[PDB]
Amino acid sequence: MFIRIKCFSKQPIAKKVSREVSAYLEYTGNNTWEGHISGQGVSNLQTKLINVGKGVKVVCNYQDKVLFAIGNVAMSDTGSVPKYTTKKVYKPDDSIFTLKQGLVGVAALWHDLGKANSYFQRKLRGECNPSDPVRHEWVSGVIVSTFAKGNDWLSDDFIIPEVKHSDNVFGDDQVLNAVLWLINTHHKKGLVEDPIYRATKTMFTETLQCVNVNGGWFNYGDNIDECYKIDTSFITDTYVKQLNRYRKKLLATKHIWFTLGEDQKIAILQECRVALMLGDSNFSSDLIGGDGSHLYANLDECGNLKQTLTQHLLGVTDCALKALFTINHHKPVKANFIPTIAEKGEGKFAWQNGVNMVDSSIDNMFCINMASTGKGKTLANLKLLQHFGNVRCSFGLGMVSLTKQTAKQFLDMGVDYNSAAMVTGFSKSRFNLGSESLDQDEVSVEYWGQTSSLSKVFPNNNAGFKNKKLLSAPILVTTTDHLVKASGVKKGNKQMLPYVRCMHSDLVLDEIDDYGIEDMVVLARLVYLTACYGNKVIISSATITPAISNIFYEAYSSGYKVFCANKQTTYKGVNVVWWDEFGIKVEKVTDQFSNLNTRFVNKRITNLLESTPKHKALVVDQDDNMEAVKQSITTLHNAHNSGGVSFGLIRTTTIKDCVAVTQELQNWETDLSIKILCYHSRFVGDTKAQMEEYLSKVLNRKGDEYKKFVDTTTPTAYIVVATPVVEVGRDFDFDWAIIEPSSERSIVQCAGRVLRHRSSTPTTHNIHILKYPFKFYRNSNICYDVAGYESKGYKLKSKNMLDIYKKESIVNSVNRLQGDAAFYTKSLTALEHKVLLDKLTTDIADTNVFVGGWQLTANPHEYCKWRRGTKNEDLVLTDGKWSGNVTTTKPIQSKIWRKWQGENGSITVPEYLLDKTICYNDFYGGYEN
Amino acid sequence: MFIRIKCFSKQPIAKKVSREVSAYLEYTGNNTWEGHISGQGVSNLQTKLINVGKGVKVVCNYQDKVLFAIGNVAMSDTGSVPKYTTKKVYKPD
Amino acid sequence: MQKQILTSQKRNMYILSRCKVLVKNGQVCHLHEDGNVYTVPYANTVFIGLAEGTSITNEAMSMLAANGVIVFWTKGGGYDMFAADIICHLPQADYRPTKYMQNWVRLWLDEEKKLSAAKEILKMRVDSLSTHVHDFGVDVENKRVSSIVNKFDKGVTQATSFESLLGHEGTFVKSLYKEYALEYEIEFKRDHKSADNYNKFLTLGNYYAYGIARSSLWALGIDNSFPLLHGSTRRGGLVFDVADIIKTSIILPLAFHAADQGMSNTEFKRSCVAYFDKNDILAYLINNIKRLCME
Amino acid sequence: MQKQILTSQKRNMYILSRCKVLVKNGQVCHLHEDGNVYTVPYANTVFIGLAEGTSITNEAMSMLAANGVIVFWTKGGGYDMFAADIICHLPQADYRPTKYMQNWVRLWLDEEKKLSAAKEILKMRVDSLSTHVHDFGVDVENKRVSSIVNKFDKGVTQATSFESLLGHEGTFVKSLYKEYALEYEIEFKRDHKSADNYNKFLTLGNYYAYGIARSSLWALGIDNSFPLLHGSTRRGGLVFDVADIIKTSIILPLAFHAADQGMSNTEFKRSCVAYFDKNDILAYLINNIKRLCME
Amino acid sequence: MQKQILTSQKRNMYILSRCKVLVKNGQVCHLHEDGNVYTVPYANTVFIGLAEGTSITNEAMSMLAANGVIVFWTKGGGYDMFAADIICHLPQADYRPTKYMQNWVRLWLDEEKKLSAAKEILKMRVDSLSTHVHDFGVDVENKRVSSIVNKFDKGVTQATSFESLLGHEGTFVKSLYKEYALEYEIEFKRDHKSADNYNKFLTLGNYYAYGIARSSLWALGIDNSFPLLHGSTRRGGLVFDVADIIKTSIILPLAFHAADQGMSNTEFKRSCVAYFDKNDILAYLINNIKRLCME
DNA sequence: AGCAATTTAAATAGGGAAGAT
DNA sequence: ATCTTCCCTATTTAAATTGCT
Ligand SMILES: [Mn+2]
Ligand SMILES: [Mn+2]
Repeated sequence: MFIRIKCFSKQPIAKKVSREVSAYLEYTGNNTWEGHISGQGVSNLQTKLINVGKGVKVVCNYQDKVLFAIGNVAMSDTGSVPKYTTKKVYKPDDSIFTLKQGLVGVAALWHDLGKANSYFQRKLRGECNPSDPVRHEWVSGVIVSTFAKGNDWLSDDFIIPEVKHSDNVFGDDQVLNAVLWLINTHHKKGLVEDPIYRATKTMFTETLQCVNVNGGWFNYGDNIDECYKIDTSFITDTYVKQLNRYRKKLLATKHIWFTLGEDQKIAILQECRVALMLGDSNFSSDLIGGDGSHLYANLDECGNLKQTLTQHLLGVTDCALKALFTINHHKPVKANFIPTIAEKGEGKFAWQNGVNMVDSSIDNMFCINMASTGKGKTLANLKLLQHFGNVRCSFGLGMVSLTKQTAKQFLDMGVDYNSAAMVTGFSKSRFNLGSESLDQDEVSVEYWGQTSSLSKVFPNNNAGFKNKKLLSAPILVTTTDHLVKASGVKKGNKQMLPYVRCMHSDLVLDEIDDYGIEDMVVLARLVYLTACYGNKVIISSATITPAISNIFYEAYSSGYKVFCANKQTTYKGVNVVWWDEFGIKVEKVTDQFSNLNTRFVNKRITNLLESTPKHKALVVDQDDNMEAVKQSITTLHNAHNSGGVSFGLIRTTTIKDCVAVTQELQNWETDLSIKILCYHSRFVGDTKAQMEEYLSKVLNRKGDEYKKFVDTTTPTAYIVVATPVVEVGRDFDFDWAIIEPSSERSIVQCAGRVLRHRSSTPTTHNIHILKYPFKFYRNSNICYDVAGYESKGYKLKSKNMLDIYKKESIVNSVNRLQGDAAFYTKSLTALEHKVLLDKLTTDIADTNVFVGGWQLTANPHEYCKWRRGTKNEDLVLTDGKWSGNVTTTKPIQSKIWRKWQGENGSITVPEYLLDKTICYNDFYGGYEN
Repeated sequence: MFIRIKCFSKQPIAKKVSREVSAYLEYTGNNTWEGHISGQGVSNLQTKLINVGKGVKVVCNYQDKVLFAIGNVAMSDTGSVPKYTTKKVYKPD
Repeated sequence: MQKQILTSQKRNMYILSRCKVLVKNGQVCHLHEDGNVYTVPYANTVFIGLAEGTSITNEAMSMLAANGVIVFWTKGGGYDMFAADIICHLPQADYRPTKYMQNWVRLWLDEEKKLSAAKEILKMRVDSLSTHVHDFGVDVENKRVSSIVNKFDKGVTQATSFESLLGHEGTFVKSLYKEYALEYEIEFKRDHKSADNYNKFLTLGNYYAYGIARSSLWALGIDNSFPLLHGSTRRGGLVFDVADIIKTSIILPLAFHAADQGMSNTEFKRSCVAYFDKNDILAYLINNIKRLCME
Repeated sequence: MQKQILTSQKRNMYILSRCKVLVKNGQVCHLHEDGNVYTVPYANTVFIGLAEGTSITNEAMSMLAANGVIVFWTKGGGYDMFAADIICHLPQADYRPTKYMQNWVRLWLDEEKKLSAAKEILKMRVDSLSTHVHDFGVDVENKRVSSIVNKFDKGVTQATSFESLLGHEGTFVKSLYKEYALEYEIEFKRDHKSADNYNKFLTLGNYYAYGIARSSLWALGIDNSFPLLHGSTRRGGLVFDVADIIKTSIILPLAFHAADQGMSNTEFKRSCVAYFDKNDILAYLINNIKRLCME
Repeated sequence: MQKQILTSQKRNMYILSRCKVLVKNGQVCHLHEDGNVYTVPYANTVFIGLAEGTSITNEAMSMLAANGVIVFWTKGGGYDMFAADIICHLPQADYRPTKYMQNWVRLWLDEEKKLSAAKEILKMRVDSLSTHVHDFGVDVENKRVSSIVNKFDKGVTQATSFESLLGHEGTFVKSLYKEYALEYEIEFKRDHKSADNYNKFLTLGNYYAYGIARSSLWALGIDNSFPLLHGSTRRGGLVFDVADIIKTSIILPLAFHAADQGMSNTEFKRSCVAYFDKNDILAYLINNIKRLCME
């Protein structure tokens, strides 16, 4: 590897970086180094070139592509190394940036006018309840609305009038309404409980007129008259001139505001709100010290009076203005040019040369990567990102362990920690034992990286470790919940960090089908927000349903419409890149996405069907599923075994179902040597982790290394009874599976856990589908709702899987890929597709995906909750002693193959099952006994 | 013929030689030019690099051997381009 | 300027994209829309090109022309099949050698002499293939390429009309383009308005060969306005004969290799510089028109 | 220093001549008498030889040894005829991995295991020949080299002692010296004291392969006092035993090519860096000596 | 400055600081800081050391190595050496490992001499305790310390395996730690990660002990990959095993005195090297390794 | 619009002195 | 001695402005 490093630096920051860059490369003179070094040498040079201080101006070239660029060095657009760069390059009708500046400046000088009431003064001094009857943002909104109703609010002297209690402060003037919504929602968004309003309201002001004081601001309301008697000590020199210059800025630019569309207004006001909380939290974090008394805004850690309200308003204004400037004029730090990506894929990765069919100069890209598992999907996503140049992306993945797997792939192929940042925000205690030096695994949290210039506008220089890893990451391999808060939050400033993260970075969401329906709705909201700033969305899901692919394209198309009309460019359409392991297709799609997507789906189906059938599923006829499991285990051991040894996966639905199947199979008298494992999610930290590592090392069938992790000498049935934790994110390879039916994507995923690593075709049948789910004996009205898309609004007419599924069927992604809306009441696949198009629709609703008008409100974050689960309290095992109503028990010790013990950790119990003892056990975790 | 010209010059004698050396070679940045040219192009570049005045500090490399060295530039004894250049070196009998 | 580098030994080669071309402090440079000023070596430049969003000034054009750099503008194609119109500023202030134009005129006006020159220039692409052999792509001396160039030479030997030359021209272009398509395992159709990389790399090489051909013709004073091959489809001037002498030998395998390896356009620019410089394709074209003119 | 480039993954190697090596601003840099201070990439350096007229401070050795750079001197016993003591300081402050010493000395003490290991390292000569081919010199697959490699293998298979081994070395090296010389049309007698380029380039490559071999030894912890070849003219230890794996495959073809193609000492030195990092010879010798000790 | 260290019997390990070593009038001298030159007699020295502020030249290096004066580079103090070559039987006449080295290897190989040498290294560690009596430290003749000594002597003499010797060695070492903690009125528990004065002072004193044991192992040519107590996978375990002899006899009382009076690190370094120079601790380790390896 | 003259100023290089090891 | 830190020391680059064509 031959590199060349050039320095642009002034100071002796052309000198103390010269020591480190002259420790690793030869000096060719004139502050230019050039030579041969290894990739780990590149990583070491990066780590000790960035850590040496601020102001390092370093460009590296590997062959002729730029390896890395330290700082905001413009470096190369076409040629490299410019001459002098001075000022005044373009200076356009910027319009919408002047609009955002005027809105943020006018609102930020009015965002805390409502702290001047006597209640907030005695709240800061501390002789009343610290919770206000009406929040000060609403009081400042009442001030601004009363001033606007009285005088002309855009060109007049200010003077705060006598204000009363107003239920609504939103009128008709679109720009005033924007300023009012920025003022009122500078801490939290208003929440609308009204069902008719949630049913009908769509527009900007027409929804904003329904935002009343009862949506969170009106806490208790007994001291309203003191909350609206206000002093007017803000009339000073610099506050009045700042208010005048920003109001006239808005006055001069609001003529382009009425030429915007609804989508524009929503996205622009979201940006304005994010910059306003950025400036407000930035000025509230630091201590300024000086004060002019008689009025105060915030308190220090000692509770003393600080940050008087005139200079508080001025500081929040300038900090929000500077926030806006750096978030709207940033050339963000991108990743290194990974040299182990750009070469050809060989063999089964040979489809990854589809990036040589995509244009490298497209400003936008919507990848739908429909490639099957085991083909290197995430490597292909990184290849697609690097085809357009240097990489800046957020790999948002479900589960901690899947982020760990993608991080380990990124580490061992070409990516160091100067470009990658693995973020899992829980600090799990799963450590690697055996040998620390001989590990060559366990990707960790260090991020030598490079701190971006956006950290100076965040509160108190961003944060410590976690938010520095969030914001400053070129490549952010993260759990997805660090990105879905970009679309907005209930309370606080947790929106700004993923918002500013997704503003300048691409978004790569892998296996989006494993998320929930509301989770997928907020993920497509994130896709729309990412496309709002021209970034590229890579979706990587093999079993995509047309509905999902369509609504994600429509979210990207609305976002790219926002980005196109935001830079005053005519919208040519979205560069959609359909991708699988058989080919690629790049089309400029502005309309008719459905026929092209279904034609690619049909081409992928015909490229999947002439291949040999790997998963032949038979739906059993035996009604009782206990003895159906027995007979199917006996049949698939007598048919599918490797010299007497067979691996079976009993995929069931819930935990007590799993322990019921386990306790039946343990007490089942047979000549077969059944060896039973329980693989559900309710387990203690230690025990769970141990199951994972063992299962990953015994079900690895790409080699014969497993022969030494199990007793393959004696003919044995190694059976793993598992819940849907096996069908998501597990690289497992079973000889056969017996599936309790809950949803068709569960069938396709548990087919993907059988012969995942081998290529031998089954002869007779490798999957035995149960006749009924076990909830049929508990609830015959609805049985597929647990881990399925059946529900109270979408009920199957019959629950028989002979009626709702094929008796003999080759299970692949084809049934999920096709998409059928008719006959959803008597087939599982059409039931699935129905729900997917009836929840992820092209409407705005309130919990929908095109959400417009409601982004202003708190409604999409309350009624569409990301990871909406049950109450979930956590019973914690502390050194062998349980906390709550747990009561350790003893398992049946009949056929347990492996049982790992646990002493620490915690189990997640729903509040429903907290009533009784969860009865934790070493073999199977939680049950009802 | 592929050459590479580096400049050691102070003054705007890093500037008015830059016009002539940027008339004949592409600019690779950091006062270093590199590109393909003919031998008569080398002769023309020499003639209008030397005649431009006194203080021209130009080293040219053809492949890896030094093509020419304008001035008393120490340039290369083994490696090329020193760094912390100084005075006081040997001081013998 | 002493002895300005003979045009045939001029080496630098650019097509400037999305930058206003100007002069700072003596040298011709181009300034992009981010503040970056990259200098142009005008004494060694063969041609510059101007893509969308480009804007050159007066004294920059003067310093290119008086030094002898042919300058064109890439856009202008508006038909469905043809590279329609490329606008090209000739440095005529340098007074040109004359008798090569007289020889070209004495062969152009005589119809049987134009046909004879048409003959030799059609087999000139055949010998271009034989001389300029790449390390990648196809091998020239295989059975299929030799069979098609043998059929081409046999047909162009017995040809007697320019429309027969146009037909045989079409079968030659279809034969080569499709054989390269077969080698690189793609389906290929030559459309100048296509998003596929094998096509816009071919249009970029069309612009590159256009610039090479006007520098070769201007180095001997030959105008584009004397096309020895003419027709309804083939109406571009002499540049659409001295430019596509070197498609199927130089550009089209290089365009297919660049669209197969699939990095950006700049590696294709630099590869065109490298192959036009290493094998001296400009001096090769000039010397071929030299042995054309005096025979 | 974080992880520090693995010493097989260091690519820079130097032999400095007529300079004062010191540390400026924490920089390993050699200063000549003309006032020129050239830095050295000490965290990427494999070795720094020091020729006549050289000098180095303490701190330069301190931060070369902390970065794992082997420093030797080309005088003393560096006349290369006796090859007794080329003064070669190693960084033993770093506590090296031990297991290669253990397997190496288990086979050393056992004389039959030493004889077998010597045969493996003698076969590594022809292995090096086959792996590292050169396109500017002797083809390895011609009849003379294949015949002499076959004769060398059939002689070293039936070998009984180290005196028999010493003789097979005479044959291989001397006749490969000669075979190159007859193909390079030069009457050549190997002489370390000779002035012709065919010998000064050979001694420079001897020092370069000395540095590569000694860095490969020290990497594994292997010393030099445990050689596999014992003889009257084989004074010098294990570093020459590792180094003469890559005379006739690398050092000798590069030296012969250099002399024939009139390279200067500087470019021969560089050609040596290019071959030692393009084929990754340091990792080759390190992995192959792991194959040698192993059990 | 100029510093003399007796090592075996008659040869002296010269340590040179703040001086420039070169050749004057045909023999090796060095200019010192005061501008006064000092020569060196070749007969009385074999090891010559280059401390901080010291540069040597090439012909001085060559003439020093041709006179049997083998040079090493060390951090200032003379007992923190980072660069040297390997002792042979003779520096010019032949290249053989030293008798001490070979004896060590043979003793290490056969399991019985390895066990006997492990017992012996602990016998001489108890001897070291008594031999090097300090003033500020605890009395070695005290009843508790003598009981610990006799417990260690019984445990080493009655043991037949290495892990028993490791448990007994840890018991003795931390029992002396407990005794010195009982002296200096502190709760002392040995951990490397603590930032208190006693633990970090003992850590850097242990690093000084590792340096002087490394010099003593190098000076008889003993390699750093044959530990007696520590495992085969422990990198540089023989340095730790030899430094164990003086860790609890010299480093521990000096470190506890240094943390008791609380002075800084450089003056603890000068106290450690003053104790090394005054009582000839390196010469004690040299004679210790001779008596171990000779048996 | 490019440039030139010409100021203005920020920074780069170097030498001497003193303090560390 | 070697090397580092810092203070002169002024020498040396980059920007800035502005008539002039
Ligand atoms: Mn507030
Ligand atoms: Mn505030």
